[PDB]
Amino acid sequence: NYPAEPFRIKSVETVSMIPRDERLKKMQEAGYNTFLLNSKDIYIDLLTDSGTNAMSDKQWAGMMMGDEAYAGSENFYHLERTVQELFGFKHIVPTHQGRGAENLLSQLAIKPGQYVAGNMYFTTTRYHQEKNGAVFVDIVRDEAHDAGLNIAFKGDIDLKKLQKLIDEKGAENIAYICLAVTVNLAGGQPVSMANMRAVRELTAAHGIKVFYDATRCVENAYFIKEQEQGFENKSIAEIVHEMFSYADGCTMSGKKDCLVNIGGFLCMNDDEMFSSAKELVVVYEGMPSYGGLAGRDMEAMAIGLREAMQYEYIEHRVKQVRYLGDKLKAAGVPIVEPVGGHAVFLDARRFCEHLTQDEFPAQSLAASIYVETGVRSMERGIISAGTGEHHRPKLETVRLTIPRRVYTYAHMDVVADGIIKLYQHKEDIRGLKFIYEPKQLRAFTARFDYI
Amino acid sequence: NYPAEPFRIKSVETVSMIPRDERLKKMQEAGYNTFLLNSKDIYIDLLTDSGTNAMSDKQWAGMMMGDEAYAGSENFYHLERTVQELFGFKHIVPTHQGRGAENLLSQLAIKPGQYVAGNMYFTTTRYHQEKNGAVFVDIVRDEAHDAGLNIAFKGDIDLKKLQKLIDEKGAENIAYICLAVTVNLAGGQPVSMANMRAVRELTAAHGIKVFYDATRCVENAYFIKEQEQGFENKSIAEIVHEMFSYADGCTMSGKKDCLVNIGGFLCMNDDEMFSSAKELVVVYEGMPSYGGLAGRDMEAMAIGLREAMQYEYIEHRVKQVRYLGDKLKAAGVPIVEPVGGHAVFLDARRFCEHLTQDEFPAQSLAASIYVETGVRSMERGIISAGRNNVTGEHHRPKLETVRLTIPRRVYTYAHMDVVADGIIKLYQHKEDIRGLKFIYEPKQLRAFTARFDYI
Amino acid sequence: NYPAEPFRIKSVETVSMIPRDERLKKMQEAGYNTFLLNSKDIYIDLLTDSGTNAMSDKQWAGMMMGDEAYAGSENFYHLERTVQELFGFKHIVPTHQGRGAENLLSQLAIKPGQYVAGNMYFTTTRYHQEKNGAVFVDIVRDEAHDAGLNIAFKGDIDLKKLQKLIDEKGAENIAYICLAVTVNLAGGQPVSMANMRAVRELTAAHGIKVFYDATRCVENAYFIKEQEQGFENKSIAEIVHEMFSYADGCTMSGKKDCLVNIGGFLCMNDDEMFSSAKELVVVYEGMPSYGGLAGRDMEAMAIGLREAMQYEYIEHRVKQVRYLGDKLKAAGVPIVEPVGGHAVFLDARRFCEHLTQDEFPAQSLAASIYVETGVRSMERGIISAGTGEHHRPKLETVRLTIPRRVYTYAHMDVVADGIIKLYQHKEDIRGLKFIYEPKQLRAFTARFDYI
Amino acid sequence: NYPAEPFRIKSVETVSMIPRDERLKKMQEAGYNTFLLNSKDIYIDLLTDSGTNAMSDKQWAGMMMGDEAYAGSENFYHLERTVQELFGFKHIVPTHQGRGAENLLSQLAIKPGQYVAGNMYFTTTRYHQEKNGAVFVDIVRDEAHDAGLNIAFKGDIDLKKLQKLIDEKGAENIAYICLAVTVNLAGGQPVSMANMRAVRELTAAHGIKVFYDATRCVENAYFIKEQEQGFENKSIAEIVHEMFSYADGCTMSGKKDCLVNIGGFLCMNDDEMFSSAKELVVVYEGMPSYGGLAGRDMEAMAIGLREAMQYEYIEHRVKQVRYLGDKLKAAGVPIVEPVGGHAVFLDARRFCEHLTQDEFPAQSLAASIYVETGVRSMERGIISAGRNNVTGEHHRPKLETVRLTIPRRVYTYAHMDVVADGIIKLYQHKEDIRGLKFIYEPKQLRAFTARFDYI
Ligand SMILES: CC1=C(O)/C(=C\N=C(/Cc2ccccc2)C(=O)O)C(COP(=O)(O)O)=CN1
Ligand SMILES: CC1=C(O)/C(=C\N=C(/Cc2ccccc2)C(=O)O)C(COP(=O)(O)O)=CN1
Ligand SMILES: Cc1ncc(COP(=O)(O)O)c(/C=N/[C@@H](Cc2ccccc2)C(=O)O)c1O
Ligand SMILES: Cc1ncc(COP(=O)(O)O)c(/C=N/[C@@H](Cc2ccccc2)C(=O)O)c1O
Ligand SMILES: [K+]
Ligand SMILES: [K+]
Ligand SMILES: [K+]
Ligand SMILES: [K+]
Repeated sequence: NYPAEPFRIKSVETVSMIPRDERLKKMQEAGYNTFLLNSKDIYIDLLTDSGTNAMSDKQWAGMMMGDEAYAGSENFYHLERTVQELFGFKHIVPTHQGRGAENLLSQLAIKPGQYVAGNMYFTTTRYHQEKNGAVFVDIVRDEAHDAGLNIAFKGDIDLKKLQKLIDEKGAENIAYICLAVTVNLAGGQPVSMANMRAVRELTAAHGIKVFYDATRCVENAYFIKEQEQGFENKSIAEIVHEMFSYADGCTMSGKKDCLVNIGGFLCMNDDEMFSSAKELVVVYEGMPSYGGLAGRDMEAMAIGLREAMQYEYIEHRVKQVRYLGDKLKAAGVPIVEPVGGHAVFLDARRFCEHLTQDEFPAQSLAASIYVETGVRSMERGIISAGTGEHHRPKLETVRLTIPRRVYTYAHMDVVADGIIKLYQHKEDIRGLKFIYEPKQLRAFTARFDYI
Repeated sequence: NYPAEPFRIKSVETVSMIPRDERLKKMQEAGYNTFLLNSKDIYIDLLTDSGTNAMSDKQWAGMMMGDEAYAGSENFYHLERTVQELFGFKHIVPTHQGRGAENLLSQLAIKPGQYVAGNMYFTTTRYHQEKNGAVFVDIVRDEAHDAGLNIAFKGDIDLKKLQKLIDEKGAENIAYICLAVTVNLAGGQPVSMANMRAVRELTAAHGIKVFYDATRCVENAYFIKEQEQGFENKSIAEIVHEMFSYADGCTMSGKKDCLVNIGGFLCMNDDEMFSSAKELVVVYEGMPSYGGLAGRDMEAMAIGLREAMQYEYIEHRVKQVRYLGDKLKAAGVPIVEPVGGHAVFLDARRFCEHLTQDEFPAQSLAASIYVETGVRSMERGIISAGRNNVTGEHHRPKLETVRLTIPRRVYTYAHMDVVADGIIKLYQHKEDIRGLKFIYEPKQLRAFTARFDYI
Repeated sequence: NYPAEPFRIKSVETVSMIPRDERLKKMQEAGYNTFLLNSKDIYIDLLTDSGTNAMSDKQWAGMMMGDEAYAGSENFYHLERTVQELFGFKHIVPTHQGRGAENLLSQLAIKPGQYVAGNMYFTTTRYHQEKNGAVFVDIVRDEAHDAGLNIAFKGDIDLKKLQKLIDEKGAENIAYICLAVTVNLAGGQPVSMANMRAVRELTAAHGIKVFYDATRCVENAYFIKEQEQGFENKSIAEIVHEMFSYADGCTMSGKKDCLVNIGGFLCMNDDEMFSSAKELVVVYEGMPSYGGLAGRDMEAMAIGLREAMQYEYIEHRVKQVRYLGDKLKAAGVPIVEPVGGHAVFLDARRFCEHLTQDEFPAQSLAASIYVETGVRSMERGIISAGTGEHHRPKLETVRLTIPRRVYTYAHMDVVADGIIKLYQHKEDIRGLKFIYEPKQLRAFTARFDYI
Repeated sequence: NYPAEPFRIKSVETVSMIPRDERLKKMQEAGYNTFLLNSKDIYIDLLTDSGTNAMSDKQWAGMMMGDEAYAGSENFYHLERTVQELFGFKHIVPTHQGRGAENLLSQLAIKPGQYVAGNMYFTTTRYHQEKNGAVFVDIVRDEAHDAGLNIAFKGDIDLKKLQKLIDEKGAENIAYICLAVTVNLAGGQPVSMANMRAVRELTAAHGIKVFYDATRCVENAYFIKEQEQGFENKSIAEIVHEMFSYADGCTMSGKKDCLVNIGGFLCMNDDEMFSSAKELVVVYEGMPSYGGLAGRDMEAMAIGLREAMQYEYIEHRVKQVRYLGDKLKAAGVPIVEPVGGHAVFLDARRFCEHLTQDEFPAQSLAASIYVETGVRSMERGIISAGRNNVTGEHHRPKLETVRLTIPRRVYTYAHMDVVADGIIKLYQHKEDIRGLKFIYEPKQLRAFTARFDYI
């Protein structure tokens, strides 16, 4: 059902609990953009699950044993040994976070004319691919773009779409396949092991490389153990190890499923690409022996990755998010289904049907959510999407992203009860109008006002 | 109505979570005594709320700023300034925990042969009083001894009983009145402000001193704000300050409402007694500048005491315990009422009516609770009562209970549901619970080391 | 010679560096009593080596793994296993510090008429002995009371004095022998292994118990390895284990050679006395599973005791103190000889020969030391000693007590150079006059003024 | 004259301290390359002063108060307020370390084909400049290239060389002047305030921007207070603020003079460039609210930067390095002069005159230094210079040196004596030092992974 936290609270973080009238003032000062809210003014911060996790006592013990040597740090040897043991890859290069590893991989495996195809995309990953002269091709199955379609493993790659790309464009013009686990843009949807095995079968026949975006791979591994038949007797670690056996490398953001506040790494099996990675990491991140991370942070990441393999931890992590989604779904609140491993996405298109998409319903829904409850959420609709056009995506959603081991079921009830009350008078949600807008990346800095 | 935690989780503590068949092995290795269980084998440890609290990020920041000087530590000045500000007492002496401060007070304010009267007693406090030649007299009102009587402020002192003591026994023969907030032995029951004022009024008329046992004074202050009329507009800090304005001093166990894992102190307003307190703390605890505590621990206690004054914290603290008690009461599980500020007491006599008290139902109920849920609780019945010194029979108490003591800021409502659901399932087939028989029994304090086996 | 610190600095403590004119004001506000100085106003705090030590990264890692359970804490099992391994005793009871263990032992092994004899005494130890109705008898050899006599192992017990006590008073009237390692009052002087072996031989023949005051036992073990023939091939741990094989138990203040800021314990081999110790620790310290200590503090003490067995640590610890004494002795400054393991004692009797003992030379020397350098020292002459008399001891000294791993050789040079300059114009040191004096323990609270 | 540490040791780091015969084994396993040594096998690690510093108790207290929010973290506001207060710049963007900020600045202020001129260069800074289509021009005064010339402020820019560049190359074709304080490649040599003012005067007349490489700016500020007339009455903070008043921005590696183990930031006054900086930091470092750093690390850097402004700290920092250099110079050991703010450079060409540069004397000297003392140092000569891209021969530099880089607040004078005494003993029989020959050599960056064997 909904198991209790498989841990005790070792230490707590003090938070401000300003009343509604105070929160309304803070939201007005922030231009009705949740990205501009001060952390000190937020009760429950569901903006992202990236780097906001709570570490364990064992991780903080490693923090006291930081070997800050520039080369040969014991923390690096611990992290290297851990990733090689759990992921199975031959070579590891630490980076300060995920997009640092993406910067490395995109410069190492992309020729300025090749194609990169994957199960949807992420902002930072696609930028570095296109920065290095690649053209992105989405080969996820079409069901992944249907927010309400409740089917299992929506992140699976359409093998027919991949076969079409290899035929129409040729394998020589395909840089690599970028398989993401889980698929963040589809709502945190998992990829099945049979899909990873089938993708590896087709790519290996044409000499195409496969690189994983593994930031939420542990959450993906739980869905395999829970819903894919034949993996019920397999541990999380066994599933994680089998997942990466169908890849030539991976980029990892430790800030997610490694249960840390900073850190990432790049993995690969090819010796020659590892040599070029060590030469390139020096100018962007640092030495291959620390890669832009303090020694204590490599230690915390090595310990956190091993803690993520505990079944009871990852079961509670996913089922806490599912509890929030189930409570909203039972009250009639429209959400993306099925609930992903790391967040619940409110479908602002259905939530705010009385508002047009030019009126920023997701942004206005996120602003109202904070004022009524003190809960911060991230707009993931047209504004995040960015001639002189608006650019309209199918998904006008508000993301309630759950940090790991930070909040309780009672905190989820505060989020649910407030959204449910807000939904009961959803007609009151007003539209927004732009005040100041940069280019490139406007979701972070734009300001709005009620219409 | 059961608020969410007024804080986030900064860091977590790893637990093993062994399955039921493994927990049965651990319980058998522990002789069916929860006191002999290893901490590493316990999912939810409700043995005590003493020193088991979770500290805040600000407290751990103070832990990094420990001034470990033997004298004149800045951490002591911060603790001294904090207690003088919040409690109002003139002089402070730190101790390593509560019973260290009780050892000092009992030697400073008791002449051999005098009487000490209080709203019931505690084990360590009464020992140091009687060790120094005092005779304890219970002056709590009779309603406190009714486990099922659900009334407010059961810890209040019966003013007539105190008046009777002053009349039958000379006031010169009364060492002091020991007012405890809350009253742990009655189930964590609070004392009203009107009672503390009346006690201060009566004792001041006869020159009698009043010293508070304030280990859970903050929980007591919340009950005043919630249930005593006239205090709804007053903050927790204002209530705490008014409480101690009716006392000449106090002994504090910081391990409770100061939100720390170690620490205590002794307070008083009398200059002459403070001089003797500084001379006596040297031989038992340490210098008056640290009193058996590391500097970082005085800092954490100074910060934690100020954090306890937050209304939202203490409201959630009390209502989390109340949530556990209400869920048990709604399922028909017999508990001591009303629910105290820090624990829920299962009535093991009614829970295990098919067992006699010679069969240790509370001890057997605690063992089954761990096996079914991984929750450790404390037996508070015949085993804890011990044996009589001369006749060598069982000290048979009216209360055969199992104490579910909640550490502060450590567990969630979901953890309380684990405790409730397991006890409720165990209660639905309570007839299966077997009795226990001694297989090893020490000479004194038997709850800690005794071993048992099923009958 | 004088080896470098066998460790690196992991973290530093910020200290105030007020000028001389500021320090003079602070000293006047403190009534010229170094005990009343604020820690924030002191550059180098040499008041005591008790609880002022710097812990290691491994100890602070254990601090993050505090098992704060009331019973069955893993930290207790670590501490118990460590002491049983290194000391060899069968039973251990943790206490909040040394005088807590002394309170326990004195109530368990003293009948209100028996004698307690030891190599000199300490204030807290002798109080609890006399509190429980014992009469103290000093059986240290007479050479220990000669501050200038530079001989080895001045802390040895005079076997003839012990034989005289057993004959004149009988073994039935002797509670136990209290052997202290090292002897703090004699200047931190060590006890030889042959002495501990000979004492055990004589006491066992008469059924007398031997209990060690082992607060500085590791420093004692180094002197055995350095100066007693036959122990040069033996490690510190082997020497420590052999030392306690000649004792029935011990009281330990972890605040000394366990490299912690709080903590102690009581050891013994007798099962029946251990049962009574567990009953008595409950009313004074706490449960036998934590004994008035947080779980993290038991962990830090278990780790610190194992770190103390490293030869390079304890060699540098002793030789840093010796460096201070050698630099003062080479300049003509009168000190207690030989230099002990934990402190250097300035002989204020020779330092201030132009002042009488009624003028508190040690107290006035300590006050002047702070004003000129910002160094705090402890007066250990007549004032510490306390009819209506003054009570005159042979030793009018000023103790420069060195915390472990806290200061460097450069800090010792600041102490030495300032004392040497002060000694060159020692005639300027003025006498003191009492302003306010309590009874029982007057060194802590008394105030003075210049004459 | 060599002051004592202006602080106490709060906590220590455990070291192994293996004997000489064991260290020889470790050095052979590392192919006689100090870069391949394990940190656990090193007594004194003088490889770099970057990110190896010891933090204070106040910094570790801030580490416990990490606000790990993705946006609007209080730690960012503290860092932003601190840099704006101490440096005077209008806008701040955090980065994970210095070369992250250099990556941003090079893409923001360089159009392809422009010139970048500075007082010598650094490896990472020059790479990002040339990666973005710039041509580097050295405008340091000629005295900086004389290793033995003991003069003050060798890092000053030759104003005539800058005037010549503006004349021969149009000012529109000059991206910016990159003024580094201190100059690491010249041995950590400082830049005078009069030079920074003259550079600002000349560049402002032609509309040219000036950006500082300020990683060791605090050490530079001490040299101004110590050796430049007119600044003896000014505090370190006042000097730092005046230095940056002659710049339009800066790139900072907090891993140096901010007393942290990770962190950096990018500063500027131009509003338009700051808008582009926030857009570019997202794809490389992270949000402008954390920029690739944990919240606790921004807090530690904010606290450490304020601690670096203490005169007594930075005086001891510089004079501890000077103590090592003076002890070597007094024994006849050849070093680069004057001693820089952060390291001492051994002249391995003179130290090992019996060896040719093809025999890697600096690499062989570093290996012997570790075997005799357990001290790791960095080879800074022919091996670090690498090979030419086309012809494939050795890049032969004038400086064949061994760098003894001192982390801040990590070691004592006794540790410096260990370094000096071992090098002095090694110098007394320097003829025994053998040459090295390649047994494994990578394709690029060979100092890190290459292996050697004795000839
Ligand atoms: C699937 C996947 C991710 O979700 C991911 C980061 N997610 C993020 C962080 C983010 C990044 C950009 C704008 C807003 C928020 C999330 O808020 O969801 C990265 C980058 O890793 P990094 O942030 O550690 O560099 C790679 N792949
Ligand atoms: C040999 C020996 C000791 O030296 C010792 C403490 N020394 C102390 C501490 C102290 C105690 C009383 C007055 C002043 C200073 C020292 O400053 O030198 C204790 C008590 O242990 P505790 O302080 O941990 O209770 C037992 N034996
Ligand atoms: C009202 C009151 N006053 C003083 C003290 C002593 O303070 P301290 O010395 O413990 O800090 C306590 C201790 N309460 C704990 C711990 C305990 C104590 C004895 C036996 C078992 C467990 C419990 O109630 O379980 C107390 O409740
Ligand atoms: C003046 C100056 N400006 C910028 C940076 C980059 O900053 P960051 O990215 O390192 O934080 C540095 C790095 N200095 C270190 C570390 C190092 C760097 C390259 C090779 C080996 C070692 C050293 O000098 O040894 C620097 O000195
Ligand atoms: K973070
Ligand atoms: K505790
Ligand atoms: K201390
Ligand atoms: K580092």
